[PDB]
Amino acid sequence: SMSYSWTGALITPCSPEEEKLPINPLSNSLLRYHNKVYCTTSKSASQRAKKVTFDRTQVLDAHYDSVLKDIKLAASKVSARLLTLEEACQLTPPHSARSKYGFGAKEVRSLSGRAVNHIKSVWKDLLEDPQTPIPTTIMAKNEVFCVDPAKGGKKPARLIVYPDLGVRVCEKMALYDITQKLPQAVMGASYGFQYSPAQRVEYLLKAWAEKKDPMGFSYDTRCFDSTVTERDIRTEESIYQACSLPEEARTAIHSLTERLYVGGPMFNSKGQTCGYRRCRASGVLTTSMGNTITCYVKALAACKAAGIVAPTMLVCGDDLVVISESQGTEEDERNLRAFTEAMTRYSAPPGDPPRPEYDLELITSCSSNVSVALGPRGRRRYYLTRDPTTPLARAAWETVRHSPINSWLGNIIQYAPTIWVRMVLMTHFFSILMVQDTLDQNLNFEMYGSVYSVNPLDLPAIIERLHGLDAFSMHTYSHHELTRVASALRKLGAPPLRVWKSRARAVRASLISRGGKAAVCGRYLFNWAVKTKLKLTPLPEARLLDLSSWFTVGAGGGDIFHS
Repeated sequence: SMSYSWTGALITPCSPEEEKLPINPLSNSLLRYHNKVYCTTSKSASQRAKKVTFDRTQVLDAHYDSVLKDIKLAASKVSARLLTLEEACQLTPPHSARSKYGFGAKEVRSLSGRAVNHIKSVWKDLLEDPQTPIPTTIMAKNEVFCVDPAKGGKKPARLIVYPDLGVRVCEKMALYDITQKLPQAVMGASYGFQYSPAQRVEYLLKAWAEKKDPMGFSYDTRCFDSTVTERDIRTEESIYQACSLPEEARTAIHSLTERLYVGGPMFNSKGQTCGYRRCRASGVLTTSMGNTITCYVKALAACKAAGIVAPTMLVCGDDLVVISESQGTEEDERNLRAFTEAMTRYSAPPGDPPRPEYDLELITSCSSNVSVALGPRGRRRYYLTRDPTTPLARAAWETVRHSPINSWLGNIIQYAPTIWVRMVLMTHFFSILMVQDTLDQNLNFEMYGSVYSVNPLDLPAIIERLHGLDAFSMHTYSHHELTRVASALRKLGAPPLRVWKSRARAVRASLISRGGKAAVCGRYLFNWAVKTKLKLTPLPEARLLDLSSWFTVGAGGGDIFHS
């Protein structure tokens, strides 16, 4: 089966698109080489369309069958409930794409009569019709990157396929509670989205330590969503149905599976029939949970097929890391090849072939890696980081083009103890907020593929809660980390770290002169910048702050909102 068919109608924008970073003193302060920073647009949609369109064949075996059986058994211990309409509405992000039926996110969150009455109608149609395909819109994503000639110019736009707002709210009623319980039940600690960055680091360290002679790899499936088959998706439903659920939930879930998840017609922004999908929809509630579960099933089965010795896995959607016992250099190369062939048979062929790695810092999971620095008192402290190129390119763009969802606040929160967040992103954005005079204002941002709302003035307590007090005191970063950062700065025409330190000293002073929470931000976030450091004490506010489920509730990604 072909992942997609196409009518030939173009994929069209619903708004004007800019592809090139605008020259502006605010963004230029961050980096100068603006011609290297681009935004994907609908102009490249066809290019992506060709990539994601291909035939899928799937040959299963005893290893797959056996894993599936264990997983269904594990799922049967789950009891899940329907969400009320009001609950589902409140999880709708303030700027979710509006319904075609005369209402939008604002009306959904405020429970307007038009919105509510429509959603009830959609829910009833789900309950009474399990057959008629639900229409979806296909859009080219606008995301910002830095160019990389060494790997061939510019990425074409990613495609997003999603149904009407009314259907999306119904998805939450049927399946949200499941997203909060199911992944953990069937895969346990391997489910990555439940972890904060610190917890992810801890897990990776544990896995590494549990091997006598550790060897890790990450596995990159070539366009995962497209490799997911109709069978895969119906298998996911049978896993959902293995849970203890009310009858009404069972009905709606089956309808959504047959009418939406397994496939359906795609329309462009102009309403023209664009094509037909027979794979994973990239823009539904179950995209992330489904990918996570289906990836785990195929990966674990492939491990058994290949004879991977004592595998420990970390799965986040299509993102997959396997840590196991090395069997020797050539043996590992052999075993990884066999793993790949099994994954390929299961309909998950690789993009780039996996490589055995014997250094944990070199293992990339969700574009991130574990690194090490020194805390106060001189002890080694492990933390999550990544190449800052893309965060920086996006931070520049977002400085001059204001988006309702900003990437930079997410990066500051996730990567708080990193040297690039601390010296560059923090310095830059606190400056910008003072210039704009909007320090004390809540902002929406994406993180773990879902939406959150945070006041920048609350960052110290948030960072302490998530990362500990040492996030403000770390120094002596690894040579691998230091070189990568410096290279990224040079590549972008950004000031070197020493310049940022001077700039941070001034930002800090301005913050302090404002008193209140702002002075706290100044004293805590920028202690690294002064000659005579303050002695930092734990913030009582951090303790009164409950983020222990902050990442789990994100459900791995999507049209989901939390404060």
